[PDB]
Amino acid sequence: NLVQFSYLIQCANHGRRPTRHYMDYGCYCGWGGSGTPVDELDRCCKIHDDCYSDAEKKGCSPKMSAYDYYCGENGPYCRNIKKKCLRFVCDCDVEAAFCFAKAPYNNANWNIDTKKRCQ
Repeated sequence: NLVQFSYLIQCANHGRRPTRHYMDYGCYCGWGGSGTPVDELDRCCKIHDDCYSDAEKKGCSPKMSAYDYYCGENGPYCRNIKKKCLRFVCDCDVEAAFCFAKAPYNNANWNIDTKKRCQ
């Protein structure tokens, strides 16, 4: 689920940025599919939204999947092997968490008018 995603985000970035900062960024962060990914960070969010879609096609509800992870000192990692839907959804969230951290944050691309900018 999303509480765990927020935890995987803070682990991969190490406190430097709030999860709130990522939920209304560009055209795709916040899950509204629209236009072109404006940024590197915005492509992380499109890929993540798309990841969660394959998940739902395999029977995995991203919302209802409470998986198992461990936050190490280099960032998060998934511990599921057998419970296959929990590991798939964990991978969507872990790879997005690391993407968000390694990606540059344009403060100018946070909260853009998506009606205009994301067509």
